[PDB]
Amino acid sequence: GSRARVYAEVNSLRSREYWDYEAHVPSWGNQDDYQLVRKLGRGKYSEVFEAINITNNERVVVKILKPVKKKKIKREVKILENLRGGTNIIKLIDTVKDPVSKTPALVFEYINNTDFKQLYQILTDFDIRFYMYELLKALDYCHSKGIMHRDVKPHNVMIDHQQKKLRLIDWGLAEFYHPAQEYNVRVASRYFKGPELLVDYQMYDYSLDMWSLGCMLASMIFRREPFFHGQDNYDQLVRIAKVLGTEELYGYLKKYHIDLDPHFNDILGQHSRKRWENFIHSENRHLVSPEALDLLDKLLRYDHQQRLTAKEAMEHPYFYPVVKEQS
Ligand SMILES: Brc1c(Br)c(Br)c2[nH]nnc2c1Br
Repeated sequence: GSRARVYAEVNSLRSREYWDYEAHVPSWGNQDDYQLVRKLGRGKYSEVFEAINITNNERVVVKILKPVKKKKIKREVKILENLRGGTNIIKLIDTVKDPVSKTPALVFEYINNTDFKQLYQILTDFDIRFYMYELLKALDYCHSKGIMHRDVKPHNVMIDHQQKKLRLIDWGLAEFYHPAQEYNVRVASRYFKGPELLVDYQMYDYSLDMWSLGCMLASMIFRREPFFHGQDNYDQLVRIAKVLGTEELYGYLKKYHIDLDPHFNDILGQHSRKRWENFIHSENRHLVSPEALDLLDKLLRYDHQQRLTAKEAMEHPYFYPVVKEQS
């Protein structure tokens, strides 16, 4: 068994209504107040548009939900309402429906995002510290609210680099944490999946998000994006093990008595744990410091229990320059 080191019982200590999303009854407003102006993208579950509220000229983002079990809509809506006002969490402005078709949509505050592929190649050392600190605020907040995001990745971290605004978006995979609950491991993008997911360990917690965070930090300070670039879920764990080491993986599996899919036997090979300094070269040296590597080493660990919490990460000396500037 395993449980979170922080906020483990927080949902059990709240009213059932807080976490019992199947019982939640959203108030669905009228989508006709919104004029769609540009398609921003599309996923399995939704289509996203930039829009204008015609009643007050507010620019927003509208996510129109594709056919799904209502349970998942209720989950995302209840999570977003529980996270209301949370630091650097995308603001849900309203839950609306087409008044005729009854197709639901979520209305979010607009962020003028800088494409991450471009942004990440121009970040300074301070920029990385700043944005990572701001992202950690969002994760600490949602964890404190009993919620795992489960899809942390660059595409889900909107950054307006001109106004220095960051928002964690795309809460459709997020769940409530309950001790001892077994969760679906089919969450997160491949490159950001924690080892626990890749070895089919279902008793995971908020610390999954801290692995994904760590992957982002590595990509930023080392300028290798994504940092662990697997070709499929099996290869993803191999890519991790080539850095963190295979004997170290087996120690993790043994501690938690994790059964390893035997297809891994033919592909993991034998790999030493690598020094993080091995990733430094002239193109990234100005982004890497002893403090950055110490932090990264404490995030990208197999053992989910031993990863820093979001709060512990925010307390790390790597962020002292940001704290100073904010004070
Ligand atoms: Br919510 C949201 C917001 Br806000 C912005 Br901006 C987006 N850009 N692409 N996809 C986006 C989503 Br989903």
